[PDB]
Amino acid sequence: GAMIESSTTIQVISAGLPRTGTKSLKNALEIIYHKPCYHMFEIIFNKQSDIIKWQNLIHDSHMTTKTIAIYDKLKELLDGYIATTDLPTCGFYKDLMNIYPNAKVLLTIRDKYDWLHSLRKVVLPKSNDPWKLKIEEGDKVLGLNSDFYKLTEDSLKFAFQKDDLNFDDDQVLLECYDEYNRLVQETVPSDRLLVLRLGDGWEPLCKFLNVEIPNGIDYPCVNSHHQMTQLTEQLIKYKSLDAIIHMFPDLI
Ligand SMILES: Nc1ncnc2c1ncn2[C@@H]1O[C@H](COP(=O)(O)O)[C@@H](OP(=O)(O)O)[C@H]1O
Ligand SMILES: O=[N+]([O-])c1cc(N[C@@H]2CCN(Cc3ccccc3)C2)ccc1CO
Repeated sequence: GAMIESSTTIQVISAGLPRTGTKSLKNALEIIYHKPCYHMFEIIFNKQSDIIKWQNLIHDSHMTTKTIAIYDKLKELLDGYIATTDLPTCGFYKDLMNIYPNAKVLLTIRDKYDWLHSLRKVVLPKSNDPWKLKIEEGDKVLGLNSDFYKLTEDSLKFAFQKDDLNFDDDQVLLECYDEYNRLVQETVPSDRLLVLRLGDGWEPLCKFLNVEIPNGIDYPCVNSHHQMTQLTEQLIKYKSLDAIIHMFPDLI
C-alpha cells in the first residue's frame, strides 16, 4: 500500500484488562504506527513520574465543568501517544472515546481462568503466596514502591466500578472480569469496537484500522507469566535492570 502521514494522536483505545495480550498489542500498534502506545510498562520503564498523576485523576474520577479539568489532564498524560492499552487507562475507555471521537476501540479477551492464573502470577498474587515477596523484591530494583501498587489496585477498582475489592478473592475477580468485558461490549457501538482473542494475530486488527499487514513481521507474543517470572528472578539476582535488559529484548 501507499505510505500516508498519520496524525500523532490517540487512534486506538484498547479496553482490554491486564493479562489479555496488552503488551503484544502495544508492540503491534507501535509496529503499525511508528509512534508510542501507552501501557503500564510505559509507566514502569519510562514515566514513573506519571504514577501520581494517574492516582490524582482516579481520585477525582467520580465527578460539566469538573469533567473539563479531568479530560484536559487525560489528554496531557497521553500527549504524543497513538494508542492506549492496559491499566491505568483501560477503565477510562468511555472518557477516552469522548476526548478522541475519531479513535477506534479494541477489547482483548481470553479464557477467564487462564486470565486469573496469569494475573495471580504477575500482577496480584494472593497475600499468603510466597511468590509475592519475590515480586516485591524485584520491583524495588526498579524503584517501584507502595504507590505503584496503590495505582494498580485503584485503577482496577476504577475499571471494575467498585469502592473496594477483596483482592484475595478469586470469585470476586472472576465476576468482575466477566462483568467488565460484558459491559464494554454493551457500551461501545459495534461499528467502533473490535474484540480480539489471543491468537487472532494481525489480520482482523489491520482490517479494522485500514492498514496493511506489516511485511515480514510476525504478530508479537511477549509478556508470558513464565517470562515475567524470569524477569523478577533476574532482577533479584543481578540487582539492576541495566545488567539484564539485553536479555529481554521485545518485552522491555
Ligand atoms: N500472540 C500471543 N499469542 C498467545 N498468547 C499471548 C500472545 N501475546 C501475549 N499472550 C499472552 O497474554 C498474556 C500477557 O498479557 P498482558 O501483556 O496483557 O499482560 C500472557 O499470558 P500468560 O501469562 O498466560 O502466558 C501471554 O502469554
Ligand atoms: O497494574 N497492572 O495491571 C500491572 C501491574 C504490574 N505490577 C507487577 C507486580 C510485580 N511486578 C512484576 C513486573 C512486571 C513487569 C515489569 C517489571 C516487574 C510488577 C505489572 C503489570 C501490570 C499490567 O501490565
